Amino acid sequence: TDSIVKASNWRLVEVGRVVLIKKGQSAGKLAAIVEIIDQKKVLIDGPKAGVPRQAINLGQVVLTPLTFALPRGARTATVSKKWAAAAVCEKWAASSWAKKIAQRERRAALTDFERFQVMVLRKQKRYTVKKALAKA
Amino acid sequence: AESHRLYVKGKHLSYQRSKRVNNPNVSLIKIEGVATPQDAQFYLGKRIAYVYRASKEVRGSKIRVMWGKVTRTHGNSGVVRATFRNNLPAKTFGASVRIFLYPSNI
Amino acid sequence: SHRKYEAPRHGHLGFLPRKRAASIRARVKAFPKDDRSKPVALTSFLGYKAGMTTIVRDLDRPGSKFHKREVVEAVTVVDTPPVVVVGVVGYVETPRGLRSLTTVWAEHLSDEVKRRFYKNWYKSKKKAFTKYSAKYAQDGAGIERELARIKKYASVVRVLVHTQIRKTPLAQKKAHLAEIQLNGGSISEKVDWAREHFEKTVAVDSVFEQNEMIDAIAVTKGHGFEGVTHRWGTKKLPRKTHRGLRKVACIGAWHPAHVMWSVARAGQRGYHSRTSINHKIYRVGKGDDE
Amino acid sequence: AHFKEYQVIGRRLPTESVPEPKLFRMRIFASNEVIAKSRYWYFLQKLHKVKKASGEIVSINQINEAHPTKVKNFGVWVRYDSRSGTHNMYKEIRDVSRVAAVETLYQDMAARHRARFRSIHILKVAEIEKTADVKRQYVKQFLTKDLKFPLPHRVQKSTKTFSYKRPSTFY
Amino acid sequence: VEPVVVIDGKGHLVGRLASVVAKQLLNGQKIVVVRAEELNISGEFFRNKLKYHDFLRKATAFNKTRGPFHFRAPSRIFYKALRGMVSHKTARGKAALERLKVFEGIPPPYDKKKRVVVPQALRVLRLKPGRKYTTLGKLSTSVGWKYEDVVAKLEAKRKVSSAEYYAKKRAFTKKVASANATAAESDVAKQLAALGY
Amino acid sequence: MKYIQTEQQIEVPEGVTVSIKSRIVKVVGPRGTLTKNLKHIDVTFTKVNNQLIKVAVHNGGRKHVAALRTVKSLVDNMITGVTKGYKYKMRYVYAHFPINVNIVEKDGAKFIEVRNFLGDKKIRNVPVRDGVTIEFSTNVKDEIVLSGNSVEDVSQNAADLQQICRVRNKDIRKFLDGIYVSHKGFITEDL
RNA sequence: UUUGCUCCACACAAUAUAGAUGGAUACGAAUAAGGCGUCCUUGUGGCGUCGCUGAACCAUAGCAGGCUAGCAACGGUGCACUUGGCGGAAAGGCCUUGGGUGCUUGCUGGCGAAUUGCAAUGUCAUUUUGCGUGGGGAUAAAUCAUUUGUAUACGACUUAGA
RNA sequence: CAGUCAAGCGUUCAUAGCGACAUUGCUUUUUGAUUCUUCGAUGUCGGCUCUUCCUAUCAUACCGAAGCAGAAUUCGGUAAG
RNA sequence: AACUGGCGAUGCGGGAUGAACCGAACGUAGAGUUAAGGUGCCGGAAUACACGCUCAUCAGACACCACAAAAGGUGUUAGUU
Repeated sequence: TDSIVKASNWRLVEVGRVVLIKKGQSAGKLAAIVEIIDQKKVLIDGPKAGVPRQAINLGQVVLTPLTFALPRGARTATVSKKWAAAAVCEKWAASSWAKKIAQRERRAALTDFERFQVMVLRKQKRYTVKKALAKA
Repeated sequence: AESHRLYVKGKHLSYQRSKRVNNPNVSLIKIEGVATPQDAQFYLGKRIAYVYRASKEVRGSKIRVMWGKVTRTHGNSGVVRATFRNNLPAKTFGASVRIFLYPSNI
Repeated sequence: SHRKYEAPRHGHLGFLPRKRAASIRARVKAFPKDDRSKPVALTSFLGYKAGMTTIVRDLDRPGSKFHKREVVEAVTVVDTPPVVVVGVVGYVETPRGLRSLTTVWAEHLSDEVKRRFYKNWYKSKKKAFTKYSAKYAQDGAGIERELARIKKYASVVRVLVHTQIRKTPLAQKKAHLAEIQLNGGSISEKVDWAREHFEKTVAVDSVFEQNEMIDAIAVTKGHGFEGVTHRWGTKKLPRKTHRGLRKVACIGAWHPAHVMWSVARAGQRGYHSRTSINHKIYRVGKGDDE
Repeated sequence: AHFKEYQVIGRRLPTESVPEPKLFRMRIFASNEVIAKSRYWYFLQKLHKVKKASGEIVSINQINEAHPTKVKNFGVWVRYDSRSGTHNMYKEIRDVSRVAAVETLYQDMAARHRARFRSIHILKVAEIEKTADVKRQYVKQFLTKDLKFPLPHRVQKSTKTFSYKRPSTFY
Repeated sequence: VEPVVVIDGKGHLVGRLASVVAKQLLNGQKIVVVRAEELNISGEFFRNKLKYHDFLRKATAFNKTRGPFHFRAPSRIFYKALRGMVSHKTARGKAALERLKVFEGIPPPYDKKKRVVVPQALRVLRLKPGRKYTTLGKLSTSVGWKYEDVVAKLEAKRKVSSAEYYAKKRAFTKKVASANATAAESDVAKQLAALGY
Repeated sequence: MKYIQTEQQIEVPEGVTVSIKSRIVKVVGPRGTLTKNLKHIDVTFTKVNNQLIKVAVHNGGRKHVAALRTVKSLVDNMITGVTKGYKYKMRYVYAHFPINVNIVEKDGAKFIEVRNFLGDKKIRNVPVRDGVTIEFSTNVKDEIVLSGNSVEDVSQNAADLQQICRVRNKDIRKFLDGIYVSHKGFITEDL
């Protein structure tokens, strides 16, 4: 019998780990971790996404599930080449995490008219779905 | 439908004060949903009304009002400074206030 | 400065205040711990202190100088006619203690127990439990509901009993009503036993037996306002003391600038609730015999 | 403020017998130019018979980090005054700039030895990017090939006083 | 700003929670706090036990019935923590304290209602991992609280009744998901997706 | 210092299988089961090759890394427990009064009873643990054996035999009487 | 002891709201871990997927929400009722099977609103009272004084007394 | 009233117990020093009586040490119940 | 005793509290900035940001100021040879 151990593998910070900048000038952009500086700071770059290469605390970004093969210490030019070929920008967009951010922003931009359009559509959808439960 | 609010929910927190001296002529007001000074700038200059009831009907109403305005922000946490036509009684610390959407800019 | 010579304090600081007890009947503050293994039984009983006498018995103490020798002992004779089980009380355990959920009473209550519900019994209409007793006398209309409310709740059950004061020579003629906790069996049997024994008397020979250490809860003999000399046992001041010698000389230092709670003061003596422990049942005697 | 690396070139005042004095230069980390020129006279008063009144500052310039986005190993040699005496230490720290390592250095010196800026002299800030020149194990551990670690027990900041579900510290 | 905010004290630090609640009560927010026994204090049990023994020492010397009243229940210890953060001797302070209720476990009016947490006061967010901490129930028992065992049985009861409701809740919600799956591919749902929903 | 990573490797024998939920380890072998609640160190467990388990501490201080080795060491003891068991043998040392040790079963609780320790009338009772078995070996007198899966219980029992037999009010350099553990080995070492 | 008292429902009510203005919207445990879905070993596993805040979710249109009229629906919601239960920690509230009764903005119409004059909270949710209204409901005690001595300075207490 | 150092004592061993030459303190249960308060007055010595507090523990609980082989001591710890 | 600044003769903000300390000296009001001091709650103001260090079975927590020392501790951290 195999020595069962709960796998418990989770989001290690490493060169090439893509992160989301949650506070600052970027505030919601992607940037690959370029080179580890310390336990709590690291060099990051977001050239395709739009983040300048900089030192930053790990508490100023949130790590993401995704990463790609990026050699340590690569400048903005090599990072953008590996970022494009990996489609890490696209994979982030297709992820559920980004869809909630996009849904959040799209809902916030809704005008008063568009909010009223939501209200009618939500009543319509509720009518059919509530009917659907009742029959089965 | 059942909701008919056009104002914002607000709390009368206290007079402007130091540790031991207070200035009743200025009231500190919390705005619901405002936690930063930047969001409080939207409400600057907006009319405020403390609405209260009295047992004696005065001019066809048992509801009396004191009016005021949001003059500036206070602190780092979205509280604002407010002055009223008559200063608030100070038994209304923690009481509810209504911040209206006028005078409007949007 | 320190007292010149040490001495123990006069009196017990755990029997405070020395005040009149709230009632003449001393209640059981703590009933025995419940054992679910043992059968249902009463844990207390009510009787009346009649007086004292003297007895002779042979001492059995293998190692004493009076071993197998006769001794004379002072004894207390407690007049104990049987108690009438009338009513039960259920107690659900809460994070605020035991709370009485309900009290279920018996079909019929005698004049003695109903006298406890009046201060002027003679000029009254004797309207006590009359409309309550209309709830009885059916199969389960309202009878069993209270019982089952106690069964599914009420982790502690205590029967209500009263003394047959009319059987004693006292002129009181008004019964003493008190709770007695059942501490045997399960909860249901406690409610069942209470139900079966409702309105019928419980004899002392079914609760306490010979050679058994029991406790007695009573209110001590009252003595009124007492000076410190006999209330607390303090030393009498010398004969030549100006303006009184049955006193405490110094009732406190300059500081704290107050009289302390611990200093002996004149006050009420006697008439206190007391729970004395470890009294041996030398004899349980019947009244229907010479 | 943010430490800036200043170059300060000064000299003793030119007299008649000695025109063109010897033009000493220092690299001193300071908040601003006023503190830069002040720190210059403090040290130049320590190494030469000259004070501010008897000399002049001929050039004050900012030195920028050559590449502010490459992380390097900085060898820092420092002397400082504790309550009892004076001690020279060699510390070292990762950074991307000379200045932010010096900002780091003053933070560490304050934290570990209670040394205020008044008490610290920065003897020499040296950069090395070649390993085996790195002596401190608290820096060597970030140089292992293929470094990767988690950030366990992630505590997420809350904007509102109340939340409606127990937090998760997963990452 | 809710009419009443009900917080469960489980896994919360007594001081920080008392600070947050006291500010809310002063600003006019009625608050009730439940699970007072599962509240936390930083420091080992011996530390916080000694501190309450130090508090127990203090009593009026000439009459102990007027001195500090050392309440042993975990709810009253939190209440003491909060009352120290309120100007309780003024009329405004009495009003703020009235707006607060503290309980051990969850009494009936609140185990059907929502419970929130205060991330500022949560132990798993505040204390550095590995740091010893004290649970309020154990501390209160040690200094003379009598109802830890009673609450545990009544909390076990409430939880097991609360487990059935959630399994019922999961039963009711899955019928929506599978019925909505058949009422899916609707133009209304597509239109809402384009409009942020 | 806050070392970024430290690891220790456990090596499980071919017949033992370790189960590790959140911080509960369940070592099962021929001699049965052994469990441990270990929720007070904040460690991690990793499976490698069905014969290797790696226990790691991330960003640990000095005290944290020290507790990592203990957690490793405890798990060998359970692995050693089911594979071999832990056997402790004591010896009753006495100058004048023989020490009378037997095993009593009151309500089937299996107490250790010691009589006549320095001729005193006080009778020492030591409850045994569940998972340790009392044995009185022949081929050598004045010796008590007890084997068990958990080293913790067998050694705590053994200490409890020592504890009740401390000599009071006397120079204990001279009055050496007692029951001292002499062997701490395995039941089936190299067998 | 000149119609007293109780429950409930209405036409009118007070020292007033420590402060309404859509909704306090229920797992538990862990946090060096969990939630949900699914598969399978007469059982504490495998495979998916979510989190990274409630910026959510319900409820949300109509004279503060009117008068009405139709449709491819057999739903949803309020109310006077009804049948079964559940809930004692402070339960005093939760689920209910049946009928009636409205509404329904799920979709489509007709009519109304205006002058509160360019804002004025522009007034929409109870405690208690009357020789109040009317549908019910079972018609007591304490205290003084007298008395007692298990009590007692006086009060207080323990008793008795048609 | 405690501590640090340890030359020495302790039979051939500093430290079981002590401990010089030095030196660091603590306390306000001594007495000085001072004159702040009180001279339109705070009743002063001692004893008696009575309560509480402190611990720098004489006794009683448990224990560590010894120049503790038993008895008796001595040193120390938690401890003012 | 010296020089100066103060209190006496002086409120006000701060040091909880206080003649003298810090800030600032005062007609009656209004608005805006500040000083010293602060910003978890009492209490106005960041449960802010950043790096470390510390776990105390008497932690520490802000000048005057309401005290602590010598001597020690593979407790922990950094540094020197």
